[PDB]
Amino acid sequence: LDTFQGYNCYSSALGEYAKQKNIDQVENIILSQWSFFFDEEQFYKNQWYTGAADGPVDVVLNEDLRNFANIEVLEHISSESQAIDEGRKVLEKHGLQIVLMDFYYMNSFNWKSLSRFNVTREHDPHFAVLTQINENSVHIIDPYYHHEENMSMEDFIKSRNSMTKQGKISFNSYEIFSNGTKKSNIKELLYYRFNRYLQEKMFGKITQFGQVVKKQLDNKDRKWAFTGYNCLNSVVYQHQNLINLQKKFSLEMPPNLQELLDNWALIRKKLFEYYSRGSYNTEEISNLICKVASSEEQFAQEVLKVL
Ligand SMILES: *C(=O)c1ccc(O)cc1
Repeated sequence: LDTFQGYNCYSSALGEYAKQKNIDQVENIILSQWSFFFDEEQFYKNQWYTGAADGPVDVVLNEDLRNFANIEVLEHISSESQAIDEGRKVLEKHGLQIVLMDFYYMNSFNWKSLSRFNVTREHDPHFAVLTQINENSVHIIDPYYHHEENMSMEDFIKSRNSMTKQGKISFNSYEIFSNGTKKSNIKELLYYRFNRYLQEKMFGKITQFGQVVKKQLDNKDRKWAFTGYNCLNSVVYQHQNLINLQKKFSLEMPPNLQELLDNWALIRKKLFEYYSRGSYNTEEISNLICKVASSEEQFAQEVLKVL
């Protein structure tokens, strides 16, 4: 499909809703995001431990949407008995419902395409955009993976009432709401993000990620490398969104933005290879991560200087 990518599952869902219904401000606020996190506790619990944002809900993006656009993303919780009639009302009023779903039931990505035939099924929260309720099925978009599908009513209800690795889903839905949308200018969105990235030392979390990778040389369980590969797609997507913003709005950027994107892509390639090819190159991967930390810090300072 030609869906809004955003930079993560949550932002893809909000942006796809905003794109379809030409809701102002949402897309530009998502596409200007500049963030990195690292959670060492999540690393050792096999949760999505790095990349743009903790999840599944990007609470930082919710704050940016409130503060810049006066846009609230309201969490709704429902029950098995009420959830579908709630959906019918939402589809009549708004045409789309953003729902939290256990990815275990979504087909979305084909790992056999990348020669990974033994991908373990995992109970992991994800987002879908519900477009249609039938008597025994629903139609959903996964905008993050540019995928749409018909799901059985049984599988849809199961997926929305699942205990996952990152919490209990109870028919959670997300409403984009405003009392009165506020306008922002593209340089204002970027200055705020790049200053916050430096003030909160987000480049430091890249270095922390690097330091933990160095310490996995004897870890027989390489799942962390696969999890890391998936988590860092959000960073590649932010780099691509900033290049796109630069072209669209004729912005002055530091000259090494595509180089940095290429650096993150190589880290992702090396983690995927480490996961599956049995190599002993934790030090090589750690070194690349610790280098990109330094380049990203200098990049953020250069954005503030030249923008
Ligand atoms: C997004 O929420 C998401 C969740 C899980 C996988 O595997 C991929 C994407």
